Amino acid sequence: CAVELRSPGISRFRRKIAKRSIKTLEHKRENAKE
Repeated sequence: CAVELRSPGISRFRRKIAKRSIKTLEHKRENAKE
């Protein structure tokens, strides 16, 4: 069933997890020579 079309349960939990993975990816891609 629908969960109010928003429900900040897993969304508000997974959004922070993604933020941590993106910052580490940029620090290794942009900071590299090529």
